[PDB]
Amino acid sequence: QPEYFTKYENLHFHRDENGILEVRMHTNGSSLVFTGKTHREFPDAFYDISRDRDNRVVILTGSGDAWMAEIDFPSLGDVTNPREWDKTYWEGKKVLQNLLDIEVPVISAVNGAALLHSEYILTTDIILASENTVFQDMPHLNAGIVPGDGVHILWPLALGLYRGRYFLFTQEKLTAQQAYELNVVHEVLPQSKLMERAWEIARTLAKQPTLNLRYTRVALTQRLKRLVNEGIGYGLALEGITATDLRN
Amino acid sequence: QPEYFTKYENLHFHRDENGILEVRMHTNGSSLVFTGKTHREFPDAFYDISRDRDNRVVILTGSGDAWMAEIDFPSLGDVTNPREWDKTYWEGKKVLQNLLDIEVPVISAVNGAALLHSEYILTTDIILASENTVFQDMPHLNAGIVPGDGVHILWPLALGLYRGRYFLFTQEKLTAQQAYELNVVHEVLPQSKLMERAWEIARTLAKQPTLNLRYTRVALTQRLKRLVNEGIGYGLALEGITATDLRN
Amino acid sequence: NQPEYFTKYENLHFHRDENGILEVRMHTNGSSLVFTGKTHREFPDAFYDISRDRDNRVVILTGSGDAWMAEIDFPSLGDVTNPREWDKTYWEGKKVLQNLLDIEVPVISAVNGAALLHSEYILTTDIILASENTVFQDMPHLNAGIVPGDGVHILWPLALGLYRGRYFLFTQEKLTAQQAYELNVVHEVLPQSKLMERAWEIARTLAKQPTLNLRYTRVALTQRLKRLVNEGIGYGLALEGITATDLRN
Amino acid sequence: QPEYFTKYENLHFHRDENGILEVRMHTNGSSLVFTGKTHREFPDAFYDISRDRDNRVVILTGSGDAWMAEIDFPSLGDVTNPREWDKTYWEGKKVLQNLLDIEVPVISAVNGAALLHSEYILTTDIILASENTVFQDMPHLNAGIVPGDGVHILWPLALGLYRGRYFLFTQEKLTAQQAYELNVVHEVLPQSKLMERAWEIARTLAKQPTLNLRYTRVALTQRLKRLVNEGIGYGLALEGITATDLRNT
Amino acid sequence: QPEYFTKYENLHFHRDENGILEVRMHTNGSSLVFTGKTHREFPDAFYDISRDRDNRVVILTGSGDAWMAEIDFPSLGDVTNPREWDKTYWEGKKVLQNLLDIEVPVISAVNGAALLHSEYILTTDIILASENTVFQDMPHLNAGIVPGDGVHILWPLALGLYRGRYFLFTQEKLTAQQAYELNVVHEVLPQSKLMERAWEIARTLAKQPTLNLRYTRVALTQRLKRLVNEGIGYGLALEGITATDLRNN
Amino acid sequence: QPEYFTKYENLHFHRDENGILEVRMHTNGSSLVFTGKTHREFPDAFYDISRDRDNRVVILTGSGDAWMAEIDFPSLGDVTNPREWDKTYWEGKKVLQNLLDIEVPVISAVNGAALLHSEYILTTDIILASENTVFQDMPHLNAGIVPGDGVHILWPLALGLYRGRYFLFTQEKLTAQQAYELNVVHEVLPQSKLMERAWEIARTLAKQPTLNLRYTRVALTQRLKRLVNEGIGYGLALEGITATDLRN
Repeated sequence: QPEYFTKYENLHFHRDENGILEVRMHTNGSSLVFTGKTHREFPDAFYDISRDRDNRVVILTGSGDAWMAEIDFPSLGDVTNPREWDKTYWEGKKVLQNLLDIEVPVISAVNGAALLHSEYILTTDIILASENTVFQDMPHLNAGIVPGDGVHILWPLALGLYRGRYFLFTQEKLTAQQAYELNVVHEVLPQSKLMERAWEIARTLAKQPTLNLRYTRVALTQRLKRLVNEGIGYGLALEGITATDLRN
Repeated sequence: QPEYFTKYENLHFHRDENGILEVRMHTNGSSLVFTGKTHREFPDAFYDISRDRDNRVVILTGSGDAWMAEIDFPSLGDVTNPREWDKTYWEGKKVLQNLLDIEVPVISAVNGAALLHSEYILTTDIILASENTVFQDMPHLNAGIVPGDGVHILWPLALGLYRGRYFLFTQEKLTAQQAYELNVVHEVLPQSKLMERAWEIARTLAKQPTLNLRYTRVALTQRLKRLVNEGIGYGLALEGITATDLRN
Repeated sequence: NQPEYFTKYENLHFHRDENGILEVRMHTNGSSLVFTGKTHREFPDAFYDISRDRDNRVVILTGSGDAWMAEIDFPSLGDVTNPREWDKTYWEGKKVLQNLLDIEVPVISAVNGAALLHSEYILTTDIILASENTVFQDMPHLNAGIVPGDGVHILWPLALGLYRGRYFLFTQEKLTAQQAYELNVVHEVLPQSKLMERAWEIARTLAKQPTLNLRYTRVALTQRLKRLVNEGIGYGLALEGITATDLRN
Repeated sequence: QPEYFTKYENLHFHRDENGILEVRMHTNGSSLVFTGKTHREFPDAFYDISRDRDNRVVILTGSGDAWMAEIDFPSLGDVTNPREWDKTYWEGKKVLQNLLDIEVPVISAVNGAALLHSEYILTTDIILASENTVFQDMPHLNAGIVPGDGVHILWPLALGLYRGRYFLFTQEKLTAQQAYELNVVHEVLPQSKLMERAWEIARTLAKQPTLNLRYTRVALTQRLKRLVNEGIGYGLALEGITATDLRNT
Repeated sequence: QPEYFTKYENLHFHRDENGILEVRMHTNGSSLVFTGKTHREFPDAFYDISRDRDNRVVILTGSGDAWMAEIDFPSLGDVTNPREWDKTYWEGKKVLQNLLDIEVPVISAVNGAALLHSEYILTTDIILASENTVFQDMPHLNAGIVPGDGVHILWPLALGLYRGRYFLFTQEKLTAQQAYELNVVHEVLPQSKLMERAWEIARTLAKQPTLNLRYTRVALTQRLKRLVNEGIGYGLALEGITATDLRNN
Repeated sequence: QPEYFTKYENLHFHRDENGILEVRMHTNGSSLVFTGKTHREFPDAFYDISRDRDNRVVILTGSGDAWMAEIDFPSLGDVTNPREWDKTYWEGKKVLQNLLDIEVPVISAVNGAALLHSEYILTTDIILASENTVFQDMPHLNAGIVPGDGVHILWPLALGLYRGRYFLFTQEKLTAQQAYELNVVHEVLPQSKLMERAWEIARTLAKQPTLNLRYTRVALTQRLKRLVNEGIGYGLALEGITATDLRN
């Protein structure tokens, strides 16, 4: 297996003979605790995934009963210092750019609560969720800083520019069933069946010729990439200013 | 209180100690009758609201049991003369530019029928409607002129580019419940409870730091502003030509 | 008393009333359309001809029999694996959507049954009515192993959003008429026997508008749509062409 | 030879064995007098050129000592009537769309004064001008109507958004030499040598593979097409309102 | 005289019977010293100009021997506090939006050094400069903050995306003659002849019908407005972060 | 020094105490011969430069008397096979994205002929050229494939959409003085003075605060990045089809 499969302490990699790669986020085998380390390393991981032509379909998932519900806030660095925030800003632009530049279909298997960094899910092509899943933008309006890391672009795409703004301004929580009705989640599965269904869909896709998988992903992500590129830097800059203001 | 609070005969202003500003449209205390005067003055009122940093959350509403269901068509001026339409054209560009440029969250409390100028509602972040509310683009195809004052952009944004065109071309009426299922309306309230709920949401928002309220509004309106800019002048110029054509 | 182009296209029947309402019906020898290289080449010219004729005041686009478009003659498209032949399909694929969008009056789709290919045509139109037997799918691309790059890649994610739209295309999902109605793609669901009369009823109400209002309302309501199609159509069809070449491998 | 070679009373066509097509605008073999007829027909001619895959390089030129310096104003129809202007508007959008959608390199051989419709030249890839050539947007501000037919987009694209606005607002005239210094004209030739040089450049281009000629044209016009599409309708609608306003005062 | 003509202590207004309005920036009769006050008031002045339909052509100029060469930096407020910078940010978006939304042709008469806020000039249609004029983006790299107030968009639009970046990054100074060769300045005049020439060009323009003046300005600013919209907020936010960072220099 | 300084056999790196990084392209110490290897590795090198916050100003240059005048065309692989061209396509997208995402000012010191890959230069902020320099798009029309690797966007951006198309379609050569008059080259220097002047400009820049350097680069590249994104993939796909056609 490629060297990058063991380069990331918070990502487990497993790939089959069909080139189906499962990337699973974890903290010591448990549900991911998001950290400054993952904020820095995940952009490199997604770049590494995107470079490797042997990846023909990607499944992105978490561990345990949450997709991402925990954060080690201090580990992010002093966000109120613009010279530190700049690292977050640069990494925040790269993570979405590098995710979107994965050049094959990407299946999200959302294995439970997704209360931060749900923008990752909203780069993917097929979204499956376990019945216990809840979606929220929790951290931004908790901290008093702009939801400017891509949720501001992708949630109003997903829900429209009316419900999307309501969702973000009120920190609305959506159940898996609500997100399914809203066309964000495409299938709701029992916890015990989610991963098998992800792999089933992946095996069906993997029967396609490789260039077809790659160029269908390209065709279907052009508009998405343009919309992310329009707003991501500005959102993260605004967010930085609001983080600085926490010292006032 | 600022001078502009008493500058507009068709707008009542009330602001609390948290910077929550309720702007209520009225004609001598009744539901608004839209006029050439409001078409001319509203862009200035929205500019004034946007300039005043003491406004931290804005609630925009009407009076009585309709949000806007009446128009004084002669008071608009001779729309069939391009020299008079040009006033309407310039003001139609400015009203939406200035309304979008309010730099804090805007809550619509839609207190009944919104049969004209519903595009104002479609600039706002949180949309609440009383159970008696109905939405329609009434006047344009009644008059034989283009629905080109922003409804052509914002209704297809709200409903998508399929149902939105059907809605405009057939002058479809949507109930509050239909609009809620279409994600345009976020909460449906009894008439007697609507304003209380608007203020409840506003007070929660107002606990955010001021720069976060402002910059979250900025981040969440970038794409919306671009889309309105793209089409508003062209729509109003085409509408003017069809107004001239009423002479033929 | 009728334009020459009304009888120029062996796969399109034309009928226009005194109000300028033109019904354009796709067919193969009076049956449901079998899409061919011929229709791929000719339909862009037909749509241009429709758009040029100012006597068209509202257009109804429909199929024949119990399917809107559910059949294709693959060989008749030409040797798609040769880029010199695909380039014909490419140029015609750009023109067909540009020309269809540039029809300058409201267009009503009366979807009279299965739409399993070329549903992007429907997704240029303003009012979408479907008979209750209608199903929507992007059938042929992932069956052949080539990119869904002829406009479905732009318009289905526009219609369903960029999440369900991608699921729909990558899994070749089938949507029923009720599903599409709940998804805001179909605006009315009708029994088969009532579909065309409803299309004509809506058209007659529209045709009471002044002519410039019909034209300029269509223009105002299609600006953003035209920009979105122009952004992605050539790129999708070029990528599709490369996957067609790759079929030789 | 294709039928369309003899379809246009104001365009002479000839094509060599290399697929190099020269399209020459004329009025009875003399310099073109622009008319309502050319405004209506030129969009169809440019479409016809673009459809024909045997065209591998195009040279667009005029006749005699002017590229286009005359117009028959009455023949344009009653521009002050929005129902008549709408024809000009629709044709004004189509002519640039269809000209840009010629899918091979286009060489302008500007054979003298270009005082109206110079936007056609600003769709082309290689611009050659005779020493006698002058460029101007003459007619719009002489008539009191908006320069909204594409010159408002393409002249500021050619001269930048500063000199381009100065040029339009003041009806500036540029000699061939000035236009060369401004990078609009690429070579200035003696009158008697212009056409030979156009053909020389065309023959060098024609040695390229056909798909390379077509796809290089596509790659090099994507941005240009987006910019034209952004402003052409709006410009023409504003121009129409100013034409209506000529009935006022 | 409208009330707004005497509302702004740093702008003198004079309008003739043809609706030609000259707006002259000054500080108590001398060349303008830019302040927090002008930063806050100028967006309202430009809005007021744009609202008043009696303005048919506008001439924007400075006083004395400089267009704008001085700034009272302390009067800008504590730029290092994001709560204070936010006023500058909001006003910095409004000033260019409101200036571009003047709906008639705008002539710049650049009467000498333009070392700050030259982006105002780069919204205008016709740029005239006295022989003594120099252009520079002086203050941003002298302070150590981003040139994010519109110069980052408009200088690369004027000079192109290569020379425009060199000009900003190296704080290049351009003479009037250099700017003329670069197509930014359209006419270079002796100091004593500058204003007469601005008025001559304005009187010629004022002979046009009013709607033509307005809609030609609209047609010629659509792309310009989109480009400024794209980048102005982001530039000013970035500039704000670097202003906060001045505490750490 | 960072590990990446010695990771690229065709790039020499030197960085001073002010964070001025000189990146010099070479083949065994001589002028660069462009290869499939550099096509693959340069995107990673430019990513590595962009990630390293100790880089405060970058100077990009070549070796010897040419910036890039030679290409090992066969080392690019079988460009006529779409499965091999896809590597070139993916890498062609990444190299410009990654070069543009260098987040500090980039000075080109063009040390001679730039007959291929001159689009790299057209991402940079300050362009200095030795007097022997000539610019041309040599390889595309020599091979009969589309100039679709970014030159199709950036040369018309530099020279305008008229001269730019002339330049590409006729394989025009521009000398350093011609490029200077066309505003592409900003200073023309004798060969022996070129690098000293690059470093002089760099040292003046490096006195700025770091965030100002970074965010001035960001502000000045937003439009440029959007224009590259618009057309880079389409150009490389069209180029690929023309490469396949070389078999016909």
